[PDB]
Amino acid sequence: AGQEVAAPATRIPLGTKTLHLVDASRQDPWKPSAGNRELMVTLWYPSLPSREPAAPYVSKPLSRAVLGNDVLAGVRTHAVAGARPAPVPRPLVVLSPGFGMSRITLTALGEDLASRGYAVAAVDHTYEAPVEFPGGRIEKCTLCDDSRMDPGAVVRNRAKDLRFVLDRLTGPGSELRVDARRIGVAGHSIGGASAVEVMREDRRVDAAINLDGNFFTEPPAEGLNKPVLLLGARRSGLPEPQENWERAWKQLTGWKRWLDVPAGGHMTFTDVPWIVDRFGMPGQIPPEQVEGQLGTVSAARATAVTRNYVAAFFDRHLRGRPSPLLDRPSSAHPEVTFMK
Repeated sequence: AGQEVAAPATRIPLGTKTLHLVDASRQDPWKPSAGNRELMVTLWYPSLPSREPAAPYVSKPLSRAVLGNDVLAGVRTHAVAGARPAPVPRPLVVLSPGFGMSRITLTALGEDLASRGYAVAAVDHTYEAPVEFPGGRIEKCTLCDDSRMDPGAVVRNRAKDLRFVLDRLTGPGSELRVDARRIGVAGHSIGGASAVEVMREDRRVDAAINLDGNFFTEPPAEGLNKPVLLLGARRSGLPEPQENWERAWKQLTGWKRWLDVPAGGHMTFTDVPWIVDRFGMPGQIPPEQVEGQLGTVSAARATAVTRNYVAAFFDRHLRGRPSPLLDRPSSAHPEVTFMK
């Protein structure tokens, strides 16, 4: 193949580690018979140079579980497994995927943020996606098959997942030393609502991005005065999602922006456009769903818009860097509109 994830913003060397974390303070909320809440996490970070080849996107078994076949195992990333971290502890961005979707689907965003100088942690929430644990154990999205799934509950328990990841990563003998003074959280769809929710619950979190997830939990009565970017797809012409973000907008009382990608899809903010366009089986997404999930924004543009607007948000709030992308239309990104 020689096929790779989209080229990251810079050429600094990147490392990656995968962590199996077990939160022994909580029983698993969805499958308590399995015992404690465990999480798989992927780290991406500025590293020292390595001559080792870069890690694969995914194993053969997890590619089968995610896509239906092993093709994505042939795709390489740009981060070297186990590389020694660069010297200065870096600001942390924690990432959470869409419901039913693997954390690997935020690899292009994660690597790009790492190449811009962030420590990045993408988090899988067990039984809410296919997830690979040590010893080849693959757990399935068992909640995907349940009409009794409450999305508010998912958000509340994901808030607890992410607070625990912060405890591990900011704590003594963290596997990666990070600058705990500067913490951002972003997520896709329900992970995006979860990103805002954990910021609401956790003082350590400084700024949050919701990439196109409806809110499912009731707001705080006084409001949330920390920085939030709402970045959606097709909400200019979807009444119920727009209304949902209209309700959320009035209870955001600090720095805030609401951006839309009218011709994009729900999956524009992930690796899925690139996965489907380059490696999709015929009908990978049913013909009728393509408008809603991908729209017309190409894999390249989906990846670049997401990276550039996510980085601009975190650079603004964590690294003291301005960006005109956050304040007015960009002729380099005609796909992006301002809703407020």
